[PDB]
Amino acid sequence: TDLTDYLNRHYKAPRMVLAAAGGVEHQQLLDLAQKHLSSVSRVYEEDAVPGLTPCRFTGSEIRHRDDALPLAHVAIAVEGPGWANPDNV
Amino acid sequence: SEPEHDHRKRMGLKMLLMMGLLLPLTYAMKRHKWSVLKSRKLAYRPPK
Repeated sequence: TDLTDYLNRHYKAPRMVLAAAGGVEHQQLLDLAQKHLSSVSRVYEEDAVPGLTPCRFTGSEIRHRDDALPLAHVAIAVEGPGWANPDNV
Repeated sequence: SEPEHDHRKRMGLKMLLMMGLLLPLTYAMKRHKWSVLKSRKLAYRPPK
């Protein structure tokens, strides 16, 4: 039931990219998408649009001390800007 | 016996005002540099 609800809510039609790269042309791929991939969801089923909230980055430190391991892995990071910010480049 | 009384009390209230100014600064610095430690929660996950 949980997987059914997840596939009904998050596998909607306007959140899918059909991407093809290689020896294909766009007209045949568009005809195939019209034939096979038409009418995925086209519905929200509760009139409740799901969205995204900005998740805050907080400074903290997690130390998983386990001294029987041969090597130690440490990752230190700060907050990145995002996808749409050009300064990532 | 005390020709020093007025100047001693002058340095007394100067010391009192300076100490009351500079003690909460070091107190807040100590509270910051130990509140990095007092927020630490520890967990034990044995393999059972």
